[PDB]
Amino acid sequence: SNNLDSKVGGNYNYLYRLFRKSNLKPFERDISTEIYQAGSTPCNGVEGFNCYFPLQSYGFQPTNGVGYQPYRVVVLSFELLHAPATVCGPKKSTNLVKNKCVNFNFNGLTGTGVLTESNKKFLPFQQFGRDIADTTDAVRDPQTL
Amino acid sequence: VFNATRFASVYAWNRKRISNCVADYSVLYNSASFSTFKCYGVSPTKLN
Amino acid sequence: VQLVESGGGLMQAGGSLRLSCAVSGRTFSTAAMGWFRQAPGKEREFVAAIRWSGGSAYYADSVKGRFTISRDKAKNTVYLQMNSLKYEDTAVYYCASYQATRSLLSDYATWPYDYWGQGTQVTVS
Amino acid sequence: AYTNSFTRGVYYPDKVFRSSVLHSTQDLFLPFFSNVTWFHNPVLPFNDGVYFASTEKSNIIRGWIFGTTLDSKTQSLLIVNNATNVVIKVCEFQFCNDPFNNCTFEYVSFKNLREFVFKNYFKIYSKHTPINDLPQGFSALEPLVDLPIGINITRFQTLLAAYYVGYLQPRTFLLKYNENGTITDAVDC
Ligand SMILES: *[C@@H]1O[C@H](CO)[C@@H](O[C@@H]2O[C@H](CO)[C@@H](O)[C@H](O)[C@H]2NC(C)=O)[C@H](O)[C@H]1NC(C)=O
Ligand SMILES: *[C@@H]1O[C@H](CO)[C@@H](O[C@@H]2O[C@H](CO)[C@@H](O)[C@H](O)[C@H]2NC(C)=O)[C@H](O)[C@H]1NC(C)=O
Ligand SMILES: *[C@@H]1O[C@H](CO)[C@@H](O[C@@H]2O[C@H](CO)[C@@H](O)[C@H](O)[C@H]2NC(C)=O)[C@H](O)[C@H]1NC(C)=O
Ligand SMILES: *[C@@H]1O[C@H](CO)[C@@H](O)[C@H](O)[C@H]1NC(C)=O
Ligand SMILES: *[C@@H]1O[C@H](CO)[C@@H](O)[C@H](O)[C@H]1NC(C)=O
Ligand SMILES: *[C@@H]1O[C@H](CO)[C@@H](O)[C@H](O)[C@H]1NC(C)=O
Repeated sequence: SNNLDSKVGGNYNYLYRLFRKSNLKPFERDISTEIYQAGSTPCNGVEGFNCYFPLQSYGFQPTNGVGYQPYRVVVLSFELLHAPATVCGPKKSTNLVKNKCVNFNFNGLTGTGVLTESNKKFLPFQQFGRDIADTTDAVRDPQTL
Repeated sequence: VFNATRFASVYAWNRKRISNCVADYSVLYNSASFSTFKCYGVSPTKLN
Repeated sequence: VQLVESGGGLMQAGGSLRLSCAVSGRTFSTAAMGWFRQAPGKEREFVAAIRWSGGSAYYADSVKGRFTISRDKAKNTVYLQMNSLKYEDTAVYYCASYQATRSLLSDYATWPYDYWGQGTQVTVS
Repeated sequence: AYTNSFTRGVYYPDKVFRSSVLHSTQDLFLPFFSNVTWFHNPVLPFNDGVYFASTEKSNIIRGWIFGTTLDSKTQSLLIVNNATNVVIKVCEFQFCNDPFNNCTFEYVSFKNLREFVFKNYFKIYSKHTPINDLPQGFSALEPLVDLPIGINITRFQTLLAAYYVGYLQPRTFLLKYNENGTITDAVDC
């Protein structure tokens, strides 16, 4: 994004944290501006010797080396959890077949088996069921409860 | 090195080699007698 | 940004004088403002800078202990309190704006800034 | 005031159906036979999770507030049930001292024992039971609401008859699912 995020004279709107007392945990967001105590003297929010501002601007100029040119980054994290799944691919659904050996896919849960009308008393919230072996034993049709 | 009486010209900068000793960086980075104590790609504290 | 200085004038040695400078536009909280001066026949010289957030101050050696820089956030105005004026303080004083945020405060003494005020003359008799 | 939380505060930790099985699970539960603070209004911490209970005759208690400061300047959660609907919002509210902008989420849906579990986004489990202070016995809480709000919460208060507060902890449990998938007994490991 050098054409957009760089300007003659240096674009400094984009910042990065340069000092921190410890490494960040995954997906932690720190926006604090407390003066970093590099030495033994408490800073009390006052910059100076061994008291530095934790942030610094990026120098994004159109003439900067590609290593230093601005890049826009998007990170997608996917929540493969045991809950109903609401972000799906464009893959179309099909009709359901019972009492046949079939290759089924319910919401990404894939397998091969024979699907039959069950008599299990699923609760209004319970999505699919499991057997003693922690294997999928019963499902809820995403389109039909 | 630091309390040396005379220094070299920039064009003929002196080079002193330091080896086989314990480098006490605290005396330096905690002292207030230096205006510039700049370090690149390393932090003084980490040096210990 | 537009920078407008005021407060210059004639003062006797030993007196005190306050210059003012109003900042408008992209008033970055994580930026800094600096005051510099240029004496006749001499180069422009950095005096002092203050960060907008927190108000930590940095002074040139030539002015340390005599001058004070302050800023009023609500009014978007920065002030330089020039105490114990000396002949060597004679210069055109400019207030300049930085849009670059630096972790090391001392860098604002030497950083090339983005925008400069017009200057106000102080002459010490 | 304190009472014994005999065997209460068990909720289905996951959405899986299980029948006639003992399943071991780690999650935030109410430690068995712990002290629950008893009130018959004040502001209470939200350490890691909360077990709330109410014995009611006229449905005085109505809602909950959650957050860090419980005034504006921060995202705080507000929950209110009024007789016919329920309201949930995460606006930066200006709350009153004794209660009873930038809304980034909004959802709308003694003899009475009402048990709730609030944990961290936001999960709410609950269970209503008839009863004959805190009843001895065992009953499981089915999930009611799942709010994907991501509000940082460290304190809460109630908006209105007595209620009780317990605090969840990361304890391993063994749960007994009967034929019908109902949790009927549990063991605190
Ligand atoms: C969530 O909010 C709470 C409360 O605002 C934050 O707790 C603060 O933590 C720091 C560091 O331990 C303390 O100095 C403060 O005193 C705490 N706040 C209060 C009001 O006591 C907590 O940091 C926040 N967490 C996240 C992830 O945002
Ligand atoms: C409970 O309170 C809510 C909010 O104060 C009420 O819900 C409103 O109902 C009207 C009826 O048409 C709607 O126009 C609004 O959009 C609703 N707002 C919200 C935030 O829900 C509800 O009427 C109240 N129920 C009572 C008093 O029985
Ligand atoms: C699991 O559920 C079934 C029905 O959903 C329960 O069996 C019923 O129990 C009620 C309780 O009085 C009776 O009125 C019905 O006649 C029963 N129906 C049948 C078909 O037996 C069953 O008892 C439940 N499980 C347990 C362990 O009680
Ligand atoms: C879509 O799914 C819902 C599930 O509740 C169902 O009621 C509805 O009939 C479905 N419609 C179509 C066109 O599949
Ligand atoms: C609960 O509180 C009472 C009174 O403070 C105390 O005697 C009892 O031991 C406590 N029970 C615990 C901490 O399990
Ligand atoms: C609400 O959003 C606006 C837009 O950024 C912001 O100015 C304001 O600070 C927010 N409200 C609060 C209470 O922070």
